[PDB]
Amino acid sequence: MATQAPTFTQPLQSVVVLEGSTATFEAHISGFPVPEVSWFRDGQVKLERLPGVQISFSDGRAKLTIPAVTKANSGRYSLKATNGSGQATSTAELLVKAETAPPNFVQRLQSMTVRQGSQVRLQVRVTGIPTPVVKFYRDGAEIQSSLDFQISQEGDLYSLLIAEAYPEDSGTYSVNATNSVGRATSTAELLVQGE
Repeated sequence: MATQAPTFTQPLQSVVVLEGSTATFEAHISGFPVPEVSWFRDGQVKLERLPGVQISFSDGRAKLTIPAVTKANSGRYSLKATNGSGQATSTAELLVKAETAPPNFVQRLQSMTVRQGSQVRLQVRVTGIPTPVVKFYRDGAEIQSSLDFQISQEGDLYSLLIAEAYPEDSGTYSVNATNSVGRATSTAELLVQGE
């Protein structure tokens, strides 16, 4: 209701972002009348002139997102909010790193002896940048995920859940994790006893 120069309630913060991911910047702006906002890269380059960006603004929340980020997106990013009483600027740097790491089993496949009808969970925890591809095998054959053999991922934790184990399920289970910079394999034996 009373006039007041623009200000950033939440400013931009510099961030390091992994190659290929989506970088996002968000700010909260106040001011009356409602400030007009413009995004810039490297000082003088109007951001809406560069391809592959999404800029939105509503109710004093300004958001810039850059999907599929690459090293060419690194630079200094600025948000300018302006009305008749003044003009405010928030600036942050975006640095895009590769940061590659080959696949690593922080939790290895674990050998197990269970009884028939038991439910058995075969878990690994796998790190890696780019995120590795994780596949489960029994005796060298890839396991197709089904309701009885259910492969799932939660974070870096990958689980094969055998709904009810029978002797026919015994064998050497293995997990392969591969990304663009390395490979890793964990093997284990599963034995399920009969009658």
